[PDB]
Amino acid sequence: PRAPRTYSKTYSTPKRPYESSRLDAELKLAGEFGLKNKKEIYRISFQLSKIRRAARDLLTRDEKDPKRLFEGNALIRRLVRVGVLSEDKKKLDYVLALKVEDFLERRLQTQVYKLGLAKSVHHARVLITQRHIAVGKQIVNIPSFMVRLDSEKHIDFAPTSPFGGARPGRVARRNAARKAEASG
Amino acid sequence: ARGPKKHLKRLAAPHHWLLDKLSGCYAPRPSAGPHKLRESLPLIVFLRNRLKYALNGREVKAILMQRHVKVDGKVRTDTTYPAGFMDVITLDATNENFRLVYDVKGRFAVHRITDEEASYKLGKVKKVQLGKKGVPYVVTHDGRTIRYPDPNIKVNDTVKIDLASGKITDFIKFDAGKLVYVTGGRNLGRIGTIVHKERHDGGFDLVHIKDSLDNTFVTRLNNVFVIGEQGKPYISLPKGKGIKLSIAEERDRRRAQQ
Amino acid sequence: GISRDSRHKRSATGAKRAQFRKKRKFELGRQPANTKIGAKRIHSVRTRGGNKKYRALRIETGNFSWASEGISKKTRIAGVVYHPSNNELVRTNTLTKAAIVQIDATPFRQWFEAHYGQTLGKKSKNAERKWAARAASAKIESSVESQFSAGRLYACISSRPGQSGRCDGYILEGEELAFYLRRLTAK
RNA sequence: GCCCGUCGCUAGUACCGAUUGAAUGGCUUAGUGAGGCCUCAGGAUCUGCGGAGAAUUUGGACAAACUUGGUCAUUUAGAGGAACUAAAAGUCGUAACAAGGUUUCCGUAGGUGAACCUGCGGAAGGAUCAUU
RNA sequence: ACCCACUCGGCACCUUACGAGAAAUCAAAGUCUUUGGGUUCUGGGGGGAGUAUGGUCGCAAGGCUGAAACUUAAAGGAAUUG
RNA sequence: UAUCUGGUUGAUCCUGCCAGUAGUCAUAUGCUUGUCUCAAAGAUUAAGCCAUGCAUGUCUAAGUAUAAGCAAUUUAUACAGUGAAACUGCGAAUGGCUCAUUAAAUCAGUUAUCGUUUAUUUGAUAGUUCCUUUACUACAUGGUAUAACUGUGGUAAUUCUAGAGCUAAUACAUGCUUAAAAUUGUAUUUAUUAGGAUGAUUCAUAAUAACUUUUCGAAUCGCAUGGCCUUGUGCUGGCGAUGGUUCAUUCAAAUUUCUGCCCUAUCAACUUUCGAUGGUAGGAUAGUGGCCUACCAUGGUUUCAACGGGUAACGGGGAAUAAGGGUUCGAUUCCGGAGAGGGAGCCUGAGAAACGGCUACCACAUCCAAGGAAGGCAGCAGGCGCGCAAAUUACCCAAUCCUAAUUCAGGGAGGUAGUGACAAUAAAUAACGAUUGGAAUGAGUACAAUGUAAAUACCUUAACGAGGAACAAUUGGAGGGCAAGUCUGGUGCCAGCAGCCGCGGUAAUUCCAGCUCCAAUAGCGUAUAUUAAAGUUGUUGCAGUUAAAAAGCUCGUAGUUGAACUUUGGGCCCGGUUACGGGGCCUUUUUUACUUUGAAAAAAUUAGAGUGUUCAAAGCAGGCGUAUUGCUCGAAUAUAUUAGCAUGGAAUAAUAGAAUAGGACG
RNA sequence: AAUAUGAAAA
RNA sequence: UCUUAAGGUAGCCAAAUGCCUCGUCAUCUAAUUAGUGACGCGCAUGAAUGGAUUAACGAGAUUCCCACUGUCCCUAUCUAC
Repeated sequence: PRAPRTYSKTYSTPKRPYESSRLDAELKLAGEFGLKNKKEIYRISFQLSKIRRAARDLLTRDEKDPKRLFEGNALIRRLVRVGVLSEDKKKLDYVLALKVEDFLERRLQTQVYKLGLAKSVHHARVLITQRHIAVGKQIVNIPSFMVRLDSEKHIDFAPTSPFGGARPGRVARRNAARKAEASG
Repeated sequence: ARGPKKHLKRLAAPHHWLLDKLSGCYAPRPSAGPHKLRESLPLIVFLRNRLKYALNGREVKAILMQRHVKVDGKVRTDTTYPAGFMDVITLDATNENFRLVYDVKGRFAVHRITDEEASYKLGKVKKVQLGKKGVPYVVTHDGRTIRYPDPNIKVNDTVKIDLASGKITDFIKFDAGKLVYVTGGRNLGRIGTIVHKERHDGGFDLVHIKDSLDNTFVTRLNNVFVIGEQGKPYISLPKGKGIKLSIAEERDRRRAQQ
Repeated sequence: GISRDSRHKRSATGAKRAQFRKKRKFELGRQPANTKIGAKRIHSVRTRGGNKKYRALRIETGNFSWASEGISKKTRIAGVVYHPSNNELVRTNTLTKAAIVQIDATPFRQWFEAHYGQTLGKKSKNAERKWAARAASAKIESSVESQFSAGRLYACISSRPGQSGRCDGYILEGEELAFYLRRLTAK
């Protein structure tokens, strides 16, 4: 038959599931970033742990080692392109120094909120998932859309979205029709 | 398995064919021909996926049947003809002309040539015998047999064969200095010059090959193909001229030509 | 069918091998031809690859070569007299390889007389000159000297009648002829 | 305080157990031995001194399969017998833990409703590190 | 035969504890998470059980090898205070 | 991301296990269930049984067509186009499924064929076909059938077919046109002779004497019909297809070298009657070979674990989980095996021990009009049975390929759809305002288009489609590990809960309910197995006085281990890197183990590079244009242990040397 | 010199 | 508690010894008062008035099985005297 379709898990649930400090910290993160489930923080922490394992295995290698240079520059380049890392902290040890807050802050939810198109982070997620926010010039409804370093400048309302200057949605149309019928 | 196998699956296909792993169960199994099932490029993969001329196998078959396509000097109509290493494929209706050749990554390149060079091809003479009636003959890597060769032509040399008629235009010997094409092994596609051979008894022979940038490597003699003089190839080589720079160097070149 | 595989024979360490696969055609054997003498009867057996093998039986005559002379003549077969493998083949007159056989002597005798102009036991000018050039060729050894008087020649069968269909052979001579004669007369 | 064993009830597990016990599978001696194949023949019929050739048929090799024994492996019934385990409050004693009221334990042998008792030798894990 | 000193080899002993150990205690039970001088045997919670069985030795008593089903959350070791 | 925690006690320190915790492309099951992508799926027990219907057929210009077929000789009087039926040639030996049998067997890496067969493809290759040696030959070219058909029929019945009359071949059985150049083809076999390549050959090839029941060396087909005249149905002449011997090539096949496999001594000796190890010879093979046979010697394996037994054992690539070591699993998408209910035999064919091919027996099982006949779903669906355990008797050749005479036909191979909480990706169940309101949206419909073979869904989108009793999120839990109730009602060691410790006997933070709260959340729990934790399997890295454990003691073979010593130190330079490492010289100058480097080690998988599939799982796509021109980056990179191959070194550890000197030189 | 036993949970 | 000199111990059994008895259970068979293995409050087993077991042996007694057959179903024929 057909060659198997490879797949992988994007998170890893933690051992000792029941640490009070861990629960409080993750609920703090969820409350102040609008995350729907602990699965989102688990995925973010798993990506962080994977890139940190890669960074540690990279730092273990001797300096100017060809593999070390290639993989390190690739990793920091993708980190700065995503925007989780910053240009000034271009060294490799800052990858280790990274925290989950950077990845949670480079999300489309919080970036929409920072840009100011939303009243709250939850309002931002609602707007994102109702196909109202559009990166570049295309509608996207991914709250976890990792915005590139050249996309926050072009984050704005969708051309099709009623808040983006298009036809004023459905509820507004219904109420306008009702008002016109009453006034007729 | 109580007979010959007449099927090939995508995973079992050679990697340099570059078939995707998810479009279809099977791979185009090459029919019998001048070259082995591996290290050979079928015309269906040379048209549908290499040149993108036809979108489906049926359209590849239509192209083949209307006789636009001829490998070497003869027209080919089978859907999966095993065009090998130095085979010249014409496509006269579009006036292009390619010669198959390995890029430095280790895959069949799409290197185009002119007709003034397509009028010939080279072949690494793989065996020399005396056929019937005492007549000597040579057989090259594409099964092609030429009778009455020059007595100086021995195994591991290269013979230039005119596509109009099988005849020895000239030959290139196997000795130190000759530019060679590494066709086989980890150095698939690499090009360099020979400094010396090893010539072990019984075991596989070894040759030490250094290139223009003085990157010495070693390869079995069964995977080399001498193609011309010292820095004077008898054929036109694809882009890169058979030099493999490191991964970092490739990335730098890509970003500089971005 | 007779199986040629070693999967049925006991292992070198006495281990009874287990039945792995059913018998296969590419390892099949066939019964011996057991070629007798008289009234040639060769049956054609098809063999793998579409080839043909001549399973001979009851062969009449064979081509026998006198290696010292270099010539070979068709000759009728008197019969086997000694077989290195089995005496049953000798007893039942079976034609197989390396069989020591008696054959007719007249063709070789006539060839010798017409090529060297001599005789065993007991005319043109070109013929006399040819015999003078080939002089001292009647020095043929005493074995065959008395052989031709006996009228039958001892020859070793060098073909495989069960394979090629022919019973070609070569005349015993010298040391090997003496050895085989000694084996015959060992009593 | 703790605790031991016999006995009494209930339940479960396994073992021995007459039954020349019973099944399933593997290998195999021996007997019978289909079948196609090779071969010695037989030559209906058809065809131009010949050729092809069906039924049948001689021997040989391959050898299914059946039967009787042999062996190995995996399960499994069985009257009855003797154990073990478990389960809040059953009977008989008090054997051990204190010098447990005869110090205990080990081996061995005998005795006995039951723990256990006694003989011989050994140990202190003894109740003595000690009599110039 | 003594005395004194020294030495080799023994049964040991006294004091410490560098060190070890859970502790009782240990010149070995030390040179062990700073983990490797050589090697033999043995154990994997308590039972069931050194039982059944199959071997094997024994005149016998029994010895050597020696399970499994099943059952249980303790069994045990050393010290403390009562 | 090299971590633990609750439980023996009045309390302590240990051994020690129980229990908790987390993962599982690991299964089942319970409850609950909106969306997108992706997708496993009758393996476990029964390789158990199977109703039914499909899965292998196939033609061009180019084998045979007077179908009493179609359409026409507007090209033609032998035919001319198409074309059912049928002969002919190929294929049906591929694919698909399953994992029963298999423990040096398969299989993996690595070797060999100087040890052989090989349809097809590719490339070469038959003056000797007058050779039986110039009409065997008719060579402007040969012979007979026989299919297809009409008619007569038998049988209840089958993909049964008999008798009669027709007729072709690239079907069968024959047979020339080859002059003649030299010195008589090729094919088979025998014996003799010479002998460009390999590390090496009796190799390749060539020359002799022949043998052969005799192979092959074109009586085939479609197009184009052209040049020469001494103009004749004359002589020459193109493009092909098909066929053909030998050699090579390719697709392969069969054997083959070394190394490597789980548990078992409550399997220690096994093989060897009648094959066991080996030799000689012959048959047999496609070929080597005790593969088989005859004669002969008595050998071969084994405590470095043979032989035997079990395997809930197809092997591997790989999967889960892991600081390092490792443990467990691998029926299953790829490779190689083996099977078609068991077992054997065999035809055809290059290729089969073939089962969607036959033959027989066994076991099943079907229709009979009671004489007969026909089968193997471990293919596709599907049914029964077995079970804890696994989907529709659907559509299509549109992709990927495959086959055939072959662009066109066929393909339950394959794809699409249906079932599908196996698993993975993303992510709705609500946001804002003022102290009750507007604004948005997707679920769910649906004109339309895209999508597709046609469709369903997805992407888009007219219109419809939120205000709660709505469009309502569950699964487990609240004494501790393990955060979360010292709240209420009911029960009263009963019901019951409880992974463990334990709770409950009229004041239950523990049972059944309510409220509240908590963890995870379209998922959660339960059971089993396995991994980490486990330094409780301990090579790294356990313990043995008392916790379990040092055999009663000693001897001793196998095994493991085993005192030191043999070349050092020193000068002079060269060339690398920023002293650090190499090299050369002078100073009197036999086998291994090991170890560096390299070749070689299928993909898929793993790590990883690039790339906004709307992100992500994924995938290997894509990107940039003046977009009517078009151009262009890619699809890397590393492993790979053991085993084998070459190679640098001579420390470490074995191994022999010259002691009744037959010892070196010379 | 005789002295045996004291239920189940907490 | 009565009583004896002691109160059948080890063992074994419906045994050739068990009246009731064709004891009860199992196995053997279609069916078994038979056979065998068990159970033993044994009228009335039992220790050199020897107990139990026992390889081999037996013109001893008994049960079953295979082979075998005119023992029988069911009789018939032949020969000698």
